Amino acid sequence: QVQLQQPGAELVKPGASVKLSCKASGYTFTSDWIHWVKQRPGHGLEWIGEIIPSYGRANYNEKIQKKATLTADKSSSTAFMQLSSLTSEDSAVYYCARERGDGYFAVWGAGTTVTVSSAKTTPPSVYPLAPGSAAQTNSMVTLGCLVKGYFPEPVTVTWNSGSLSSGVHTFPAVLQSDLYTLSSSVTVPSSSWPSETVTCNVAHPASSTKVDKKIVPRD
Amino acid sequence: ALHWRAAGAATVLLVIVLLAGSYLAVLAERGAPGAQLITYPRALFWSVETATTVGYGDLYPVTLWGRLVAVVVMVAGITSFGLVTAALATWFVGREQERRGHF
Amino acid sequence: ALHWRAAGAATVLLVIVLLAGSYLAVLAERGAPGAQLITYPRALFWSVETATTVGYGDLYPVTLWGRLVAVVVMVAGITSFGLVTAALATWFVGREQERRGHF
Amino acid sequence: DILLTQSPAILSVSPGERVSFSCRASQSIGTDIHWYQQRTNGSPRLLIKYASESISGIPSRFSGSGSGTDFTLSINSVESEDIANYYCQQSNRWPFTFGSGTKLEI
Amino acid sequence: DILLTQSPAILSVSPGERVSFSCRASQSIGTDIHWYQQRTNGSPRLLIKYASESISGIPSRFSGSGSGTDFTLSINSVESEDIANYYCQQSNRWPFTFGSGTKLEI
Ligand SMILES: CCCC[N+](CCCC)(CCCC)CCCC
Ligand SMILES: CCCCCCCCCO
Ligand SMILES: CCCCCCCCCO
Ligand SMILES: [K+]
Ligand SMILES: [K+]
Ligand SMILES: [K+]
Ligand SMILES: [K+]
Ligand SMILES: [K+]
Repeated sequence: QVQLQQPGAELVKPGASVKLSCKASGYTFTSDWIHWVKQRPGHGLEWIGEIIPSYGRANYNEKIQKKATLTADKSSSTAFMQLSSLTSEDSAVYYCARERGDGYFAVWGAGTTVTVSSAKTTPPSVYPLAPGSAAQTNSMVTLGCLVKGYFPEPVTVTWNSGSLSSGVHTFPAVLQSDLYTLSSSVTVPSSSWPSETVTCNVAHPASSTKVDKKIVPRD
Repeated sequence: ALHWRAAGAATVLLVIVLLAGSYLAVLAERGAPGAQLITYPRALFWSVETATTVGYGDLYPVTLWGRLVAVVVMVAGITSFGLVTAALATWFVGREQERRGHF
Repeated sequence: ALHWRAAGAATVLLVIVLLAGSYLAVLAERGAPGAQLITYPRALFWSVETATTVGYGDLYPVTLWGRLVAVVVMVAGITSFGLVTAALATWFVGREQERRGHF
Repeated sequence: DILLTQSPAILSVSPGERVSFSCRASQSIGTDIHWYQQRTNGSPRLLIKYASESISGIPSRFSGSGSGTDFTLSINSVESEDIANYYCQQSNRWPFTFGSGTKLEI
Repeated sequence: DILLTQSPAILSVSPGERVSFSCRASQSIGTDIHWYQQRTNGSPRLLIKYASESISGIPSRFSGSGSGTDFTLSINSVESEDIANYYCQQSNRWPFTFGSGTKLEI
């Protein structure tokens, strides 16, 4: 029951534009304000603008350059932000937030990762990472999952569809030749493998793809 | 009863003005740097202390349309109080000429 | 006399509202950082300048219940003034139709 | 507008120790400050609204205080799940602004 | 009275780059600040009235912001005709005062 639903990611050519969305479930009062917050990687929160869907009026941040245009559709309960004439400086994560008109942001969206580059969309390549057949196992055996050659960010990785939540490290991606490379690790008991099945779920929203990979011990 | 029609309608009008005025004040004040009348709960109290002409100064509009809304809230509260006071006076007068023997 | 009953009761009601309002304001404002309506002597003067709709702005509530108490003090002082004014008008009218020869 | 300065940038603390972040405004904003939590690759989460009042679902571990130009978010006995980025936001004047942020490390 | 401090005195910027002048008042003046442009051997020209609102005839290149004691005039993509002296003026209190001025060089 995500109150504010946003697309995963968006790829925009330099100089082009994109229309971000924020579908709103839950209670929708006539006093609701939809705010949009920009956040760069490794940076803080920046307020872009607000809009009241019941009236259609929008305000913006005067201290920065007007790259956004806020609209709304009351029939579908979805606010829109039009980012036009994008450069590399506009590549960030854009959240949408609902304010009940009392000052604070009660609920946030998942955020949309907007990437502005001339490179093309490439689906990820998932490779199993099983330990060597001559490696020793303690009471815990660490398994991995290799995700390389994708563009652009991000990618989501789960182990056994989330049931293996504890003991998971997903390392930040590395950019090389307009391509990203990511690795993820999972720590399961040595008795839980290869007895129980372990699978990494890699989803690339920018290419609308999602694949799994069973970690089978090396022959 | 004409005096109870005018007083009864004015009070209903006042309630509509107080609620809409609180809503329209926030809508008109946001977008103006420095404005403090930008949240509905305290804007609801601002409309009351405006219609009753108390006007502490803790909250006030700074924009044109915020001030136009304030004027409407001022006039609504004042005229409603003038009609109710008038309606009470005629009610007491008519009640006073009764009890004696005048109908 | 109905008009003297309503004016006499409203003034009594106003005195109760002024004293209780001064007490309830301090009780509702303490616990809110920044509040200045937190001592009974000056809260007693605040209720008077609120009921009379003077509202200097030297003293005002910042909480919800402090503002709700303020609303009650506003309405009590305004309606009491509206009833007394109405009662005076009917008193003068009845006094004026007397002295001539109308009873 | 109103600039919100957060200190320190990074805050080191031992487990089980009461910690305190600081948020300070360019001018007096009464108690119209709000605190948010943002973990790694996550979305901001409201912890404290209007300086001291709590939020349902947020542990009693978190508490806020202050008024005017000095606000503080405290954590009694910091544990591992408290490791995130903490932001403060004012709603006293238009426009709403955010603090620079404070990272918590254990 | 109210003194308006303009910084910097001279502002160097590359063509096509967003630039920003700063005007600051001795005390809070809300948004009652106004910006003027004066080219070589020319008369002052109103660009921005009341901090952020625009003026007909002036390009959308120019924009203003700020409130209280900190005001800013910005220029998206500076071109050659922007080379002039920029002044700010307050109308919040009597008397009206001007800023010291900022020269723009490309
Ligand atoms: C002698 C001025 C009295 C102030 N009044 C009456 C307050 C009674 C407590 C405020 C109107 C409150 C509806 C009338 C002002 C008329 C302009
Ligand atoms: C009646 C409320 C209308 C408010 C519109 C404000 C528009 C300000 C634009 O600068
Ligand atoms: C009528 C007076 C009641 C005051 C109660 C204030 C409680 C505030 C709790 O935060
Ligand atoms: K008055
Ligand atoms: K007053
Ligand atoms: K006042
Ligand atoms: K004052
Ligand atoms: K004052």
